[PDB]
Amino acid sequence: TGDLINTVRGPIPVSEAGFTLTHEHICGSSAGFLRAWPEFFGSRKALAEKAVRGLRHARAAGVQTIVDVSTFDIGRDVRLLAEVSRAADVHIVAATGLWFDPPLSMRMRSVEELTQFFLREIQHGIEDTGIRAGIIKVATTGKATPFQELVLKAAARASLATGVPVTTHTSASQRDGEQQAAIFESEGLSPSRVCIGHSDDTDDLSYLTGLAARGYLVGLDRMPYSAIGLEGDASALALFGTRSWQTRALLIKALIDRGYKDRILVSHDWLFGFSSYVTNIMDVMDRINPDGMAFVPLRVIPFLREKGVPPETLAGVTVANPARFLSPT
Ligand SMILES: CCOP(=O)(O)OCC
Ligand SMILES: [Co+2]
Ligand SMILES: [Fe+2]
Repeated sequence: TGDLINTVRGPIPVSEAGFTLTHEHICGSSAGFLRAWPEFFGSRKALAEKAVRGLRHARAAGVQTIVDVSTFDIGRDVRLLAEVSRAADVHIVAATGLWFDPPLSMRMRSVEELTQFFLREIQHGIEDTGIRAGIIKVATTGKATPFQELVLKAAARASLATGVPVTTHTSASQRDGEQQAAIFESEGLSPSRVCIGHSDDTDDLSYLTGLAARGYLVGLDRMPYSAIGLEGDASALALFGTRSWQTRALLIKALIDRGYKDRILVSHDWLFGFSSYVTNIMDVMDRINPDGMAFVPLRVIPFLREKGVPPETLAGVTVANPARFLSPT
């Protein structure tokens, strides 16, 4: 009791986050896009109503908090998050940092200047809203570009100044987490402040337990992603992959059986609109997983319990681990 985390409706006690999905999106977009072209999504209103329905579904399934890891360059719209959060009655933590689509006004910046940007969003507020970020989001897709190295150092420095954790996009098959960890540690950032994300996109347990052993959180955060049955759709296939959700969920069990229950975070990487990909991708997605952000509580948790993972363990994963991660430290 007494430890606080920032949400888009203001500060909440850590102990009130409850069942928390630590890597999700309301809308996967680009900076300025929802302002310039809202009809792409039907309308902003159609978008918000879809999002509220989704989050109410997740809520009815026991989800109390999502961490929306949309950065600036994912076109994060913190006013939109606040509105859907209020209407659905689900807590949303917003993000600072940069994903892998930074425009030139960011790409030209120094590590110092990025640190000041990330600190602004955490300590002052995003835009003119006063809504403060409660997590820093970074990305690589393979070996870090030169600019990506600065982003990761700036994320570490902002995290050390504020205690707010860092979470990452990886290309899991290329084992990005190992270079991310090296860079974070060169800045003196504690591995317990760091989640290495999209780690369920691989079945390489040597890679995963190696990170877990060093104290990193391992984000198994793309649960409902499977393109099985969708072989004739090259865009669906490249994005969702050819492994089933049961295969992804088996990784959670594998890490628990190897003693790493406290190093796991689970999520969907779901969204309610998606302009940064092919047109109509959202129809394909909703067909594959009509449960949205309830898929984890409805399908994954009972699959684990039936594999014999104890209720306490499953609570520790979905409640205690996010609370410990999000708590400024
Ligand atoms: C907004 C899209 O972000 P991502 O987590 O990189 O991938 C979503 C499939
Ligand atoms: Co990602
Ligand atoms: Fe994501």
